[PDB]
Amino acid sequence: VTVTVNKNPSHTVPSTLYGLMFEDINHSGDGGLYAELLQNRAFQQVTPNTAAALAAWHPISNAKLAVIQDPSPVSNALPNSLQFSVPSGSSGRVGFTNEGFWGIKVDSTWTYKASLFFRFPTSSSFSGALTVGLQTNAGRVLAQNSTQIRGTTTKWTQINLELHPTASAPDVSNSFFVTIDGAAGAGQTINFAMFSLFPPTFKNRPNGLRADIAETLAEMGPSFFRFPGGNNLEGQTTATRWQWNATVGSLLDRPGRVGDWGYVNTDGLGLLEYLQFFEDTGMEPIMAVWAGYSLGGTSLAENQLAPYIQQAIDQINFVIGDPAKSAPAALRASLGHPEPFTLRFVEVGNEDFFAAGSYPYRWHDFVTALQAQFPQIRFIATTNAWNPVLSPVPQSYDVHVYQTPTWFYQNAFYYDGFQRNGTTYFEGEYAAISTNANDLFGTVADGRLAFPTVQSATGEAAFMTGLERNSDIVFAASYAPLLQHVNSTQWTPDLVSYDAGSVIKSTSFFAQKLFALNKGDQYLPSTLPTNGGTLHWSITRASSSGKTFIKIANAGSSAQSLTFQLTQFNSVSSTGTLQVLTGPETASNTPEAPQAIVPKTSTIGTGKTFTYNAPAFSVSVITVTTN
Ligand SMILES: *[C@@H]1O[C@H](CO)[C@@H](O[C@@H]2O[C@H](CO)[C@@H](O[C@@H]3O[C@H](CO[C@H]4O[C@H](CO)[C@@H](O)[C@H](O[C@H]5O[C@H](CO)[C@@H](O)[C@H](O)[C@@H]5O)[C@@H]4O)[C@@H](O)[C@H](O[C@H]4O[C@H](CO)[C@@H](O)[C@H](O)[C@@H]4O)[C@@H]3O)[C@H](O)[C@H]2NC(C)=O)[C@H](O)[C@H]1NC(C)=O
Ligand SMILES: *[C@@H]1O[C@H](CO)[C@@H](O[C@@H]2O[C@H](CO)[C@@H](O[C@@H]3O[C@H](CO)[C@@H](O)[C@H](O[C@H]4O[C@H](CO)[C@@H](O)[C@H](O)[C@@H]4O[C@H]4O[C@H](CO)[C@@H](O)[C@H](O)[C@@H]4O)[C@@H]3O)[C@H](O)[C@H]2NC(C)=O)[C@H](O)[C@H]1NC(C)=O
Ligand SMILES: *[C@@H]1O[C@H](CO)[C@@H](O[C@@H]2O[C@H](CO)[C@@H](O)[C@H](O)[C@H]2NC(C)=O)[C@H](O)[C@H]1NC(C)=O
Ligand SMILES: *[C@@H]1O[C@H](CO)[C@@H](O[C@@H]2O[C@H](CO)[C@@H](O)[C@H](O)[C@H]2NC(C)=O)[C@H](O)[C@H]1NC(C)=O
Ligand SMILES: [Cl-]
Ligand SMILES: [Cl-]
Ligand SMILES: [Cl-]
Ligand SMILES: [Cl-]
Ligand SMILES: [Cl-]
Ligand SMILES: [Cl-]
Ligand SMILES: [Cl-]
Ligand SMILES: [Cl-]
Ligand SMILES: [Cl-]
Ligand SMILES: [Cl-]
Ligand SMILES: [Cl-]
Ligand SMILES: [Cl-]
Ligand SMILES: [Cl-]
Ligand SMILES: [Cl-]
Ligand SMILES: [Cl-]
Ligand SMILES: [Cl-]
Ligand SMILES: [Cl-]
Repeated sequence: VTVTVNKNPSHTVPSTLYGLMFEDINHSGDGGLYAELLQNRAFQQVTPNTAAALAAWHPISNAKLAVIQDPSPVSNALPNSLQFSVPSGSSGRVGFTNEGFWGIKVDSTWTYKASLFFRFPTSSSFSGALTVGLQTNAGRVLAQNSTQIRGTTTKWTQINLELHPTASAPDVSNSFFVTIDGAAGAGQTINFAMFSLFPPTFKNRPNGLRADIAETLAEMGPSFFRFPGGNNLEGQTTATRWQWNATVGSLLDRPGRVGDWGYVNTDGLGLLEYLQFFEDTGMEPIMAVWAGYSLGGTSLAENQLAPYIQQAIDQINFVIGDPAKSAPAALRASLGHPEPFTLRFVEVGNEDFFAAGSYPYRWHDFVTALQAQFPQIRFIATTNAWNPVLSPVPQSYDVHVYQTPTWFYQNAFYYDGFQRNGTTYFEGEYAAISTNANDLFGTVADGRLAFPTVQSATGEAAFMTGLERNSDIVFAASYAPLLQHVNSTQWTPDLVSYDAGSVIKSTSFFAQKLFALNKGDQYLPSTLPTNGGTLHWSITRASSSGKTFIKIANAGSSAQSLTFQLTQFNSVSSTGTLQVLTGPETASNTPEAPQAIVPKTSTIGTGKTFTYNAPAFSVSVITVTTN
């Protein structure tokens, strides 16, 4: 096919076009991006005197463990303690282990920071060392540190010790431990709370993020981060919704919450940790606020909304407010960040097409109040576009689609027929999740993708060529979900997978990275692809350099050739770069073969006329200079 490129740009490509969608799913927060290594670190939101309260915790030797509702807790936000007792007639190391989130990576080049709180509920004459460390799950110590404690310590006391392993472990089958000498400790009871173990973090931020995951997200070149949900924003009930103010300040004041994916969230990854990550990566937020609906189906009545509207104003003031003018803005300053953060976009709710009966008054009342406080923010509606009719008129809508790979190439012209009437569209969640059109959300046996495939990535890439062509009205787009712990999964496929030790970049990750890193600010019109065909392309140009990015998705089973005609331009470079992602249709990156499918980069001859043979199931980028 001959593709003639117009030397005259039609529109500017928004700076925000490609970004990330985040919620705590598949242990993407706790156990994922948040660097904390201990699971169930503070017994948040568990029922005392149950086995489930002791999740991830195990005795060493004859230790007796129970999670209790502490008559004197370390904080009212953390009402549960671990009650540790050593039987009389004991000797040798006695204590407990934390198995982590299906392991702990022990690396000799890393310094770890361990901490815990303890007290003796009854004053005793105990005198001896409290040792913390890292061991193999077989029981051999890889790193340790200790401090002297006394049984007269009846007040809650924090212990802070560093750990230096000298060996890396051979695998991630390792545990954190806390022990005393069982002879010195025989008959003793100690209450413990609020445990923590951190590795070195991204940009050395206190309470920060896991470095290999954070660097992988930065490598994609994203322009925005949508957070904190997603379903995980909404709660099962009004009482279980995400609340900003429960995620800020001391870890002793963060109660945690049961999220929407079966596990407790510590809220250790809270609002200030998010905002610091954006500052550290150059991403801007698309921040959601809770809008009066929860996933059990309850809408708050219109006359019940006012306190929830004020809580959304407080959340925004924390991000952008003048510290002299509000308590939340003064709180951000008191936490070490008096400058406001960037915030241009706020999403009102999540998937309110499920609650469209009440969204018109929830939208009206939230946006009337929030727009008056923050005239400079763009508020994004979450119902289906224009049905129901909202007031005030939304400037933007969030559109989600999960479909087959074939649907994505067949619908690359989704936005071409939309009116240009001042509304912008956010593709806030998309993915090709299954080859089964009639059971998309089923099992792997019935066509669900365990991991993205070359087929799914090339379909998504065809759909993305249409997002770019229509970027006069499409301002932003994010694959979802972003992250997956391979040992605790509620949804597949996901963009980036990991275990306690390593990260797997999917085919879909490489497609997102190829699109986001090779994006100009000028859209160059070209010959239109066939509407419903397998072969798609989009051309953009960097106004300052004349770098010209030709993106080509062949989502079909046969090779196709393209003849590019750039004879309108004054000058085209004699050479260009080629970046290709291709492989067998059903090939995936997996924990067993994590680099099965990776892009190949080369340099090719180009000029005003050149030909490219797009392999079956491929995503290609050709970069030339034009003026
Ligand atoms: C920008 O341009 C867009 C596109 O033209 C405008 O979008 C239109 O907005 C109006 C409201 O402002 C919508 O009108 C409502 O229409 C429904 C009937 O919907 C059905 O019929 C439509 C043809 O009329 C059709 O477009 C619809 O298709 C959509 O939904 C289906 C699935 O549901 C989907 O398959 C399609 O792809 C579309 O997504 C649908 O089949 C009608 O019931 C409404 O009447 C109620 O509300 C009005 C106004 O308050 C009231 O007077 C009535 O009494 C009643 O209460 C209402 O007319 C129209 O559907 C939108 N069109 C599309 C394509 O979405 C948009 O308004 C423009 N914005 C600006 C800023 O100008
Ligand atoms: C995050 O912030 C949200 C707000 O955006 C917080 O949620 C709000 O929590 C407050 C405090 O719980 C709650 O306000 C109370 O509503 C209660 C239940 O309907 C009222 O009973 C209560 O009035 C009493 O307490 C006030 C002081 O808190 C007194 O000033 C008042 O006179 C009342 O006093 C009686 O009751 C108390 C016992 O509480 C007693 O000491 C007195 O002697 C007297 O008997 C409050 O007004 C809000 O309704 C909640 N708002 C929302 C939107 O949910 C949330 O808790 C924060 N989370 C964290 C972790 O900090
Ligand atoms: C045990 O932990 C202590 C407390 O973290 C470590 O002591 C710190 O070591 C660092 C690096 O030398 C110093 O900057 C801190 O000032 C020390 N703090 C205190 C309070 O002493 C000690 O290095 C650790 N020991 C081992 C063997 O790992
Ligand atoms: C976490 O998941 C990983 C990846 O699936 C598991 O490691 C695999 O385990 C199976 C079953 O033993 C083996 O056949 C594979 O060789 C393992 N793969 C890799 C890449 O190591 C791991 O066992 C899981 N961990 C826990 C604690 O369940
Ligand atoms: Cl032709
Ligand atoms: Cl022209
Ligand atoms: Cl120009
Ligand atoms: Cl039980
Ligand atoms: Cl368990
Ligand atoms: Cl043992
Ligand atoms: Cl015993
Ligand atoms: Cl006993
Ligand atoms: Cl030691
Ligand atoms: Cl020391
Ligand atoms: Cl509460
Ligand atoms: Cl205020
Ligand atoms: Cl398919
Ligand atoms: Cl399943
Ligand atoms: Cl075909
Ligand atoms: Cl072929
Ligand atoms: Cl020439």
